[PDB]
Formats: sequence, C-alpha cells, structure tokens
Amino acid sequence: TRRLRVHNGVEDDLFEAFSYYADAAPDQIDRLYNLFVDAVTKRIPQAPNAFAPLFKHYRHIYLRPFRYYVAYRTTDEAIDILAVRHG
Amino acid sequence: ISEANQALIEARANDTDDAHWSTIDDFDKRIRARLG
Ligand SMILES: [Cl-]
Ligand SMILES: [Cl-]
Repeated sequence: TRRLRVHNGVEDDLFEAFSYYADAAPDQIDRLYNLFVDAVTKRIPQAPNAFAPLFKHYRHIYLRPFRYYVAYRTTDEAIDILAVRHG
Repeated sequence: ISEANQALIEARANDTDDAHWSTIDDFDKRIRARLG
C-alpha cells in the first residue's frame, strides 16, 4: 500500500475555491470538498498513474462537475496531494 | 498549466519540510474545524 500525504497549501487552494460558493451556494462547499476527499482517498489510490498528466511527472483529476482539479505526484511508495487549482 | 501554478505545484513538491505534509485524517479534521 502507498502512503498518502497532503501539502498544507492545499487547504489554501481549497478555500480559495469555496470563496466562490459561500454565501451564494453554501451547499457546493460540502459537495466539492466531499468530491475532493473521494478523489484523494479512493479515486487516486485506486489507480494513480491512470489519470491524465498535468506537466512532467505530475498528474491531476478533475473533481467534475466543478472545474477544479487535484494535482498530484505518485512515487512507488507515496502519493502526495500537491494542489487544488481551477481549469 | 499556468506558469504560476507550475511554480506553485513544483514548490510544494520540493517542500521537504516534514511539518507541511499533513496526513489525510489530520488534514480532514483540520478543514472540518473551519466553517464546520
Ligand atoms: Cl489497479
Ligand atoms: Cl480511469
């Protein structure tokens, strides 16, 4: 089993996105976050090299329908969640 | 994609300071504390 680790600046990247939803669409905040936790804990660990490359060795997976993706890196031992940016 | 974000994602990849790498459940509980 590969071990799963999250940079803290992701927390930054997240609320930078929640902003566009709080007040007006507070329901999306839990939606998009629960998508994110899914991708990070189930979708990516399932098959981390299958998802499209972002640049160089980095990969990503859009948290559809939202146009935010999870950028990540996959060594043979680890999976490092690096960012959540828009696209 | 945007050179900004490539720098941001490579920076964090290159961050070797072990204190910035929250495990998942650590990370999760932390976000729940916020707006929760
Ligand atoms: Cl598989
Ligand atoms: Cl797939």
